[PDB]
Amino acid sequence: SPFYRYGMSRPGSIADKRKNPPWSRRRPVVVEPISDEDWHLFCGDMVEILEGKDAGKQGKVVQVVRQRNWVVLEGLNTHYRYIGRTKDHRGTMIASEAPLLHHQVKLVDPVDRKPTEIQWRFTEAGERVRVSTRSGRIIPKPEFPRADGIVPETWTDGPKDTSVEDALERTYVPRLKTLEEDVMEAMGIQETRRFKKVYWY
Amino acid sequence: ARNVLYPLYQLGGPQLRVFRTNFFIQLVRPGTAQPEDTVQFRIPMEMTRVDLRNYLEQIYNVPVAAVRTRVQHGSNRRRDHKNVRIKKPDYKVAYVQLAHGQTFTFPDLFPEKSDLRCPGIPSWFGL
Amino acid sequence: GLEEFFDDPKNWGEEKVKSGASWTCQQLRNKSNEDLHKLWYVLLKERNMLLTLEQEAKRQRLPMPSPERLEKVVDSMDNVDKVVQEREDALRLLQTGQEKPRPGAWRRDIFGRIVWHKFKQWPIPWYLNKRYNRRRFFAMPYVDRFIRLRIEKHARIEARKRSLQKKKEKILHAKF
Amino acid sequence: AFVRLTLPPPKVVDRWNEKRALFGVYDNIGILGNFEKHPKELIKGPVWLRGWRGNELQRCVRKKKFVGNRMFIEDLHNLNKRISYLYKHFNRHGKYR
Amino acid sequence: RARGNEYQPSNIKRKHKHGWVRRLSTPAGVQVILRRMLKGRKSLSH
Amino acid sequence: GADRMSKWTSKRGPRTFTKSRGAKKTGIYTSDRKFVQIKEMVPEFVVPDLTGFKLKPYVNYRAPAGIDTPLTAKALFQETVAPAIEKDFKEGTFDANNLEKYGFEPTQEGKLFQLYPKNFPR
RNA sequence: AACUAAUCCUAGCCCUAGCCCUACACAAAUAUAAUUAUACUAUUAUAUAAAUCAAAACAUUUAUCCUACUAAAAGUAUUGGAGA
RNA sequence: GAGCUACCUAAAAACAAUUUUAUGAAUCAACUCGUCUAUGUGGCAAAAUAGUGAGAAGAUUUUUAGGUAGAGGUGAAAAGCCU
RNA sequence: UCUCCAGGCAUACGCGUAUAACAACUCGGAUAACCAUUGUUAGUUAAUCAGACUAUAGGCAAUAAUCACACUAUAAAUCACCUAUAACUUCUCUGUUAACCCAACACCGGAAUGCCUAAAGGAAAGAUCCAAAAAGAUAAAAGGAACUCGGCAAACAAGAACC
Ligand SMILES: [Mg+2]
Ligand SMILES: [Mg+2]
Ligand SMILES: [Mg+2]
Ligand SMILES: [Mg+2]
Ligand SMILES: [Mg+2]
Ligand SMILES: [Mg+2]
Ligand SMILES: [Mg+2]
Ligand SMILES: [Mg+2]
Ligand SMILES: [Mg+2]
Ligand SMILES: [Mg+2]
Ligand SMILES: [Mg+2]
Ligand SMILES: [Mg+2]
Ligand SMILES: [Mg+2]
Ligand SMILES: [Mg+2]
Ligand SMILES: [Mg+2]
Ligand SMILES: [Mg+2]
Ligand SMILES: [Mg+2]
Ligand SMILES: [Mg+2]
Ligand SMILES: [Mg+2]
Ligand SMILES: [Mg+2]
Ligand SMILES: [Mg+2]
Ligand SMILES: [Mg+2]
Ligand SMILES: [Mg+2]
Ligand SMILES: [Mg+2]
Ligand SMILES: [Mg+2]
Ligand SMILES: [Mg+2]
Ligand SMILES: [Mg+2]
Ligand SMILES: [Mg+2]
Repeated sequence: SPFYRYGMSRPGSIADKRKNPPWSRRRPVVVEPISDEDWHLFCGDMVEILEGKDAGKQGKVVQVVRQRNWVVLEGLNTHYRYIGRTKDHRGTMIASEAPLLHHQVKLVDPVDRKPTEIQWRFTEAGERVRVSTRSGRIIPKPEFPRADGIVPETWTDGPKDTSVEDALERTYVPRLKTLEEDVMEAMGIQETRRFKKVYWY
Repeated sequence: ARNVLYPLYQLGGPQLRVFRTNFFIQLVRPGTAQPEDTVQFRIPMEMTRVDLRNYLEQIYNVPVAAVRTRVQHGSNRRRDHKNVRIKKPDYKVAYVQLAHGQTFTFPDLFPEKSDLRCPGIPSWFGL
Repeated sequence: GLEEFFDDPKNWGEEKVKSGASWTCQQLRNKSNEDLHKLWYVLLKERNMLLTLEQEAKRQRLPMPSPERLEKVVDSMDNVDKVVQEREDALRLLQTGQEKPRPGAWRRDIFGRIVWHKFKQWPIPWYLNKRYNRRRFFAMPYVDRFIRLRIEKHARIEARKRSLQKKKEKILHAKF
Repeated sequence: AFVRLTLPPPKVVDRWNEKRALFGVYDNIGILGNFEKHPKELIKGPVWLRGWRGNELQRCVRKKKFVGNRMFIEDLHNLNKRISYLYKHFNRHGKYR
Repeated sequence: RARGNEYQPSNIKRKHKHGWVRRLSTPAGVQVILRRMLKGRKSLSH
Repeated sequence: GADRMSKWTSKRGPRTFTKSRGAKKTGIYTSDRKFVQIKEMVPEFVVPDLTGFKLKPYVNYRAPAGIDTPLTAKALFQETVAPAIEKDFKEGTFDANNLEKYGFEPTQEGKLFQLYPKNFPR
């Protein structure tokens, strides 16, 4: 829908259903377009806050909402709200982050922490690598835990999960036969009757 | 199989065989009270009672004695915020009676298993 | 037996059930036709059990445990279907060169539009079939006016769309 | 009557943008250019009213002559109906005879 | 007598008088369908 | 006062109006008003034996997925037919007339499973 | 000392310029009481547009409607109950 | 646009009891119609209700499907009827 | 449990979830209770009841119905059986709920057929008071059309004659 507004809460969640009802017709939010190639901030990076209440500090990127050009920093751009409030109990005060726009932060050079601008470039294999304009160096892609919470290395197969070796076994022998033809041959079914002529039109 | 063409049959033709099946069914708890042998199913609208017999006997190795079916009309009375009717889909219900005196009953899924005297003044103060 | 329509009795009542990843297309391609034929039914029985549990949860008004399991199975079955289709598609091209399994043609209907017509199977040739002959694949001259009106109506919609895009760019450039 | 309860956002106008700075240039193309081009040829607009002016009835008839054969059915039906209405007003009605 | 009840419903009559096959039977009826398609009607016929 | 927008089904109308819900026919009606089922018209499920099968619905998260390469007519031809022709051509025992030797089929008539027009379902 | 109310800016739209088009949208279903997997029973626009209206009525007649390059020759030659 | 109404075509249906006879006869229900009076008048109802009245084996009444269309159709002629 | 009222049950046509349980108490019922309202879950099972249901070519018909006998009458009146050809064992599909339809409405209206007439189905009064005027019913001394345009209406009458 044209009137959908992207927000902090995940799309499809209970809160998102409440904020975006089918009958909501609020004004659009104007967003500068950034090409998929040009985007250079990814979760797990370290950035520097150029301006704001928390200007000068550095933090880790924990979320990125591409639609709004948003980047969320852990423990920064913070306000206070009670969580778990009920009819009787107050709740427990916590610190809540607020999103920052992409132009409000800069990437930090890993070797010596300092703001640096970067340019995309191709390596020998051609795979794109971020390169710092000043003191040219490659900023490696950070590693981030999976959203679903699965850890592949620690994962242990259950009763209904195929083993890795079994999954990669190759049994296909290319041949000019349909799946139907092969199954009948293997299973031993024998049929000799043939369809009469049919007119297609 | 559904949403597919069947070869036209004429005198002396082969047997019709479907190697991969497109029909998916679900077992439901009876709303009313039914005999011990009977079981209920929800099946696609294109399935026949003959198909259900072969489906259970061959895929699931279950002996079947009889089958009956009905079509249930889905409601078209509720309206959306623009006052347009919402349609609940029509579906098909099947009743299957087991053979050889066998009995079945639906399993039990989801088995489970401040100080009144000083009012309004924060206790934090030690003075 | 009927016990296969339900999960392992131990799991009943549990809040979560661990599951792996769904089959990707590339992994399936390595497997043979006979293996895929068997793999279909293994997935099928898992699908029926998951559909059964989903309906029962609604009846009891409780959340379905680990609902993401259903989506994985449905994705896996779709990938199996296309992989088999890819093999058939290539084989048909080599032996016949046709790009579609079902015969058809391009024809004009009585309203003046051009539509693809899919053929049906018949026991007799077309010129002897009186029910088929009543169907008309031509347009008479009173339809020409409506053909022009459709073309012009489509032209208005396109002009408004391009005009709107240009105006939106003006706002963006001003803002940034 | 009801009035705004707040001031509208300010309007800022740049008086030295390219369009404003160079307005009028080449309006003397003929007299200073040996009369190879007439200033009317510098005008941009609809094909049927470049370097020409008329009343509404004249404008309607002139539009039909230039692009009448390239028009949509419904637009042409409305143009023809406007002409006949204007014809009867300008030739049969009014204070002065 | 009291008026206001002239509609005595009958499905066989309704489909024969205003139905799809009836509209296509004559060129005038075919043009009825074309007008409703150009307007964009969701219901072309009974 | 009739509803023009809802679907026309057999639950509606008088007794004499009936139509199907999309199930395929399995037999024929004769005169004398008797239904006669045909056995070959009833679909038969071909179910394989699943004893000793190693594959299961789900896969491990540690299994590497592969780069996607959809199969094409060129790829199938090279893997299956190209090697045999190459060897025969070197020996010189190749001619256009005997392409059937390598698996070519001139026409689909006579085959139980015809590739065009398709005469079998999924 | 406030209820009922009121304040708002962008969703889109309008007129031109430019340009022919090649958009003809998974599976399945539909001309049968459309959207019902197979035989019954054949299938096919239109002879000249009229009237309102102007002529202060009305009867011959009445620009556009009923399109063929702009500017001029020119509201000129011609036609008309020689009158609109 | 003939699902109301006017007339027609095809296939169907209903008519108790009593007296006469042997019937467009009689008394009077069902059913069809609508004489007279009061109430009602934004009414229960854009023509009704309460009583009282006419016919009731026939030119009777009723159901289902089909036909005739406005320069026209239909009419036991009221210039009636055709949503 | 008591007091009183007296068209009910099925089928056809039509309608299209109004059906049943739970939960809500906003909107709907012209008010409450309770739901006919809102949300969620459920439901109607057929080779016999009902619908649809494609072998071919020839040959041939004097004699109604009504208890059909008697009996007449007039309006003159519901495929079978034979001759040849061909086939040579079968059950799938669809309808099935309800306090319901046409009348702007939970409208004192209109609505076909079979069985039956209370064994089926129902409730005229929210509470109180006992004025005028208005509407409907019943009773009335003596007189009996003197009323009125007119015996209109009513009556313990419901009859006769003439133009
Ligand atoms: Mg109406
Ligand atoms: Mg005049
Ligand atoms: Mg009629
Ligand atoms: Mg009628
Ligand atoms: Mg009688
Ligand atoms: Mg009358
Ligand atoms: Mg009399
Ligand atoms: Mg009488
Ligand atoms: Mg009589
Ligand atoms: Mg007269
Ligand atoms: Mg008169
Ligand atoms: Mg009218
Ligand atoms: Mg209820
Ligand atoms: Mg309740
Ligand atoms: Mg309800
Ligand atoms: Mg049934
Ligand atoms: Mg039967
Ligand atoms: Mg037939
Ligand atoms: Mg019933
Ligand atoms: Mg009314
Ligand atoms: Mg009322
Ligand atoms: Mg009772
Ligand atoms: Mg009282
Ligand atoms: Mg009295
Ligand atoms: Mg007295
Ligand atoms: Mg007197
Ligand atoms: Mg007097
Ligand atoms: Mg009287």
